[PDB]
Amino acid sequence: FLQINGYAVSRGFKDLELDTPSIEKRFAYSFLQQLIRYVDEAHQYILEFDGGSRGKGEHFPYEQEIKFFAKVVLPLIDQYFKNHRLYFLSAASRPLCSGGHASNKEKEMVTSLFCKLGVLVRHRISLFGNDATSIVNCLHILGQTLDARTVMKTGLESVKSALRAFLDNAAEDLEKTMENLKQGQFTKGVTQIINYTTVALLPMLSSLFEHIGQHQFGEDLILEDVQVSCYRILTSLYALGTSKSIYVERQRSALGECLAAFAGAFPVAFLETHLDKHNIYSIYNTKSSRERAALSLPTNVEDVCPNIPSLEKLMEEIVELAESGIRYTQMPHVMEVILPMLCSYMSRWWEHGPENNPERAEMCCTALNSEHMNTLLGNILKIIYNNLGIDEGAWMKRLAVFSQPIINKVKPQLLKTHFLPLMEKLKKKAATVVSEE
Repeated sequence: FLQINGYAVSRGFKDLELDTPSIEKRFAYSFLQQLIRYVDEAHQYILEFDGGSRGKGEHFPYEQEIKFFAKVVLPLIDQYFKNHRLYFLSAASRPLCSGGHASNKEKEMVTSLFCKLGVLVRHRISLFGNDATSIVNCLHILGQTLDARTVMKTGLESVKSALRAFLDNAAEDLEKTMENLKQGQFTKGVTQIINYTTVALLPMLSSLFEHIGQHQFGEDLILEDVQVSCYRILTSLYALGTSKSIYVERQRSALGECLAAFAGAFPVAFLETHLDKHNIYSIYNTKSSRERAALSLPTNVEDVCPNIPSLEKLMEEIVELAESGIRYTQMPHVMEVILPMLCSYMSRWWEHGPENNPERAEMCCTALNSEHMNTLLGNILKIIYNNLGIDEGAWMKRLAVFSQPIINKVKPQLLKTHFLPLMEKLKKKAATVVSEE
């Protein structure tokens, strides 16, 4: 009756303002703000329990807070990130074009939480009541949801320093780990530190390297002193797989996976040092000789990494050991780590090879070709042929999934006359029961 009489009733007060310009508009941003807060309280808590752990009293007044953190903050991060993984991976390509662009502030504070969770998990697995594996999975999903390139190209200097230190601390931890295994060959705090290293430190870095690899982007992440830490990491996790020891035998597979991921993630030719002078994007080329004299850098690529041999030499010992057909239990070094090393190397640098880019002649860094991969995969298949009925295991099982990108890369038309070696090595061993590939 009011309407028909003509009086028009509406809302008492129309909108006065709108909160879209604010970056705390996103409940994700606000929740992550509160989250970083509670984790800062957790950090000062863990400093307090580290002070009291050296003290006699192991009783903690903040046990309720410890349980709250571990049972709420730790799993909620994981579930949120595995549910809205695409939201953080918004890389200006507009994924899910309807919406879901994570802000640069969102990503940078996610990276700060990333780093501070790393700092917390550093050497506290004993304090974690068997939930240390849960923190390991948590930082796995953190690394899978990482978006660090945007925040490093545009971000706050504190976030920059945090993201550097996140891998720096792992760098000196692993380094002193290698000095301690070989100095203390004889059979405690150092044992607990090595347990932390093997259980978490290698897998977290491997997850980060896999993230970098399947984004294919991070040639910007690699920066000054980042190459220094990267060569330290390379030589280190390579010497771990090169040396044989009763301690390292158990964790051989983990370090192999980790360094295989590292080879793919690292975007500068780490094995092609003979013609790396042709590269210009190599940050070791970009820093200039002034920065080489200023920083602790040996000024010569050959002295920087002398332990690792040349690519053609390594592949020719691979060829000759394949021809010899030595058993895997005899010397498992190469079959366990070196073959994934190559597989990741070629898989990453195949599109960078001059065969895919006949342009920029004599500006090509890494030299590789289809026949190179064909010979090396022939070596792999002849090795597995030699070790079919010998000692079996799962190392061939995992190197098969590592070599999957190579068999996708190689043309099936080229892998004619190789179809038969594929069905054979499998059809002939009817007496055996193990199945692979």
